[PDB]
Amino acid sequence: PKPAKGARLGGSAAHEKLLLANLAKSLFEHGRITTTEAKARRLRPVAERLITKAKKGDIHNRRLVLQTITDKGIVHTLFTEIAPRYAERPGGYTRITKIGNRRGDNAPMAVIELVE
Amino acid sequence: AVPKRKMSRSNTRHRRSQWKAAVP
Amino acid sequence: SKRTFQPNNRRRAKTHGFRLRMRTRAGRAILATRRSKGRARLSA
Amino acid sequence: MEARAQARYIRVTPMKARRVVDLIRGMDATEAQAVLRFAPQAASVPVKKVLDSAIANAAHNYDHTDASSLFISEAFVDEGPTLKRFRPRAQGRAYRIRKRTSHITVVVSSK
RNA sequence: GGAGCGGAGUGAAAUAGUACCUGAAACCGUGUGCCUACAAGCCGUGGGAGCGUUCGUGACUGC
RNA sequence: GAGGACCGAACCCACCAGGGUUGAAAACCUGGGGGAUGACCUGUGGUUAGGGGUGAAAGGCCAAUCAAACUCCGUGAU
RNA sequence: UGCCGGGUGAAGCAGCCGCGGAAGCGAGUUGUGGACGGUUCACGAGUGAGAAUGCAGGCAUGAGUAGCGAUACACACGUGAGAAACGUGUGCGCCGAUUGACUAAGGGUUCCUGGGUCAAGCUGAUCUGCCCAGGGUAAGUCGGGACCUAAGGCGAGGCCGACAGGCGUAGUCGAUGGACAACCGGUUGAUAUUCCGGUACCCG
RNA sequence: CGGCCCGUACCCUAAACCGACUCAGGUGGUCAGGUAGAGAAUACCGAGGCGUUCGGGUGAACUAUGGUUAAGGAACUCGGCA
RNA sequence: GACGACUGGGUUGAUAGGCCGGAUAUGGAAGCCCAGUGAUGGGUGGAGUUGACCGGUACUAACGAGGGCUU
Repeated sequence: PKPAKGARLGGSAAHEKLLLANLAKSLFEHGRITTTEAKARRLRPVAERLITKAKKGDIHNRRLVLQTITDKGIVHTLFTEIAPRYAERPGGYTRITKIGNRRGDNAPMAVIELVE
Repeated sequence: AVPKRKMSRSNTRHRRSQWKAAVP
Repeated sequence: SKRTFQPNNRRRAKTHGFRLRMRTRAGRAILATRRSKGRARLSA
Repeated sequence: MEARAQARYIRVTPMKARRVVDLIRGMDATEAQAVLRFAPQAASVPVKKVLDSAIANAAHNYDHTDASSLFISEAFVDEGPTLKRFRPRAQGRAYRIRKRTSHITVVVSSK
């Protein structure tokens, strides 16, 4: 996916990669997460690309997904539970919903979930 | 720098009017 | 850096202690003029 | 049908409290709750807690149960007893810090 | 949630509520009468139309 | 296998630069830098007191203060 | 000192209406206030402030501005009136001649349990090194004293010195040194070479 | 059979000590693992600990700490300061 | 484009993301087979990965008038 203009999430380019990789881990683990609006927007294209690779299903792509999600159990569910679900749907695998601002820092939050 | 004079009441209030919240 | 007060109870009782104040008559005046002024802690 | 409540010694600076109370002057009582509900400012919490006492007093004390013919007649924030504490800063000096408080009053009347 | 407050009660008196007799000024607000977005202002003073809950304000003009 | 020997961490120091300059700090931070078995660094306990101490000597240091410390008194000095 | 006022509302404060040539006045009036004042003739003075880079208290302007004190946290669930910060789990990153484990000096109850969120925390808080109550530190062998002395201190008599006082003998203190007998394992929320188990050691 | 008195909690390269502060400073001594390396340097890790003590975004100028620069190579400058 | 602001789109929709393709960039993926004692090399194959540039594709998200008077 296209890189971000301006400051990277989490204060560094290195933190950003691992931040977005682990958020994708959680999104595939639970199917829906609540997080900051900016983080949700960054995470959508990353997660959608990973689903695209899981659709293909071959061993090569399984390496490629493993470069981002180091967890073999999550990747198993991705290739064997999620990718079959989206076999027919051409893209737009994720849904982003805005919710109210967070208390404490007034950060705009949002829910990102896998489209059923 | 330092404020040269105590700001007159008119000038102070002209500005603080601009520090208002917006109706949601 | 290193400030000008390194506490040490031993060395603060051998310098400003009550025993030291009673040794020199010039020091017993200090003790007496603190008793008359009413201080609580009469010597360090 | 003037009924009112007020919270005294509410720990929020008067200007920060006025920022929110200046939104809720002269609107329907319920419509004002629906504005303080979705308001980013952190002062909107004590203010809405006082706006609910005013309506509760109107319903109970004066028997005006119907809380839909009410509008905010008066609402103002008064200064309160300031607390004073210090802050160590560069080169051994100290600058004062004032923790200001405020007295929030709200008045609901029948239309 | 509490704090606090609105009724109620005691009190002669509760803007005498243990932050408490009287409660000034600086300072901060709400409402209200007048003026104010072509104007150069030691912020007043003389002349002066207008508006208004003698009084309040003061378009314009001289110093 | 000697050395007031060589290179170099700890430790002691403060030559250069940038930052800081109502500082994170009433003297520090970052990167370089000097000594680093000796006239070295350091802990604990002693000791030298004001026209006096101490000083590989800058009028330096003597409790953030030194061409004569600080406190009280003469004192409401002039 | 003589004459007067006051719960029928004094002082003080805030206005209104009048008065004087000025400093000012009103035994006019209204509100607040709730117990002390007016006035003649004299008498006394801590008797009048706008300035001393004056002193003390309160409050403004700068301004909702600068700062919030050095590298990374994310997600799920839970408690909860309220959760970015509190607990649990997973992941990721950082220190690791130390961001680990001890000790002396110093601090003096900050340690553990329970309760709290008014004051403090440069935000927040249900959490705290904060507040309240209760509890917690076990030695014949560890460190020190009852053993020794160094630098040095005090010092019977004593010498010297107008007084104050200075020095010092015998002695007596003074560890940072010398002499001297215990190790392993377990346990509590908080203690362990101290309690418990096993096996030892020293003095009388 | 006896073997006395004091300390024994807790912090200790620090949020509990000295710096007025939960301060980028100072604080004597002991313990000291793996791989590479001569090493107690240095890189990543172990025993173990920390991520709490204001946050969320946003490609402005500008400042600071880092990084790379074609051709030339001190022509900069008081001086090759950096 | 500091924030306001300006410009386009908002299901009657290609505005952005995703998905298909291209162009670009690197430069010959993973698995398997062959050769070699081994480091390695050859084939499958201009392969695999791939952002901003380009074409398609709805899969995801799209308060404000009633005209004063005089000549």
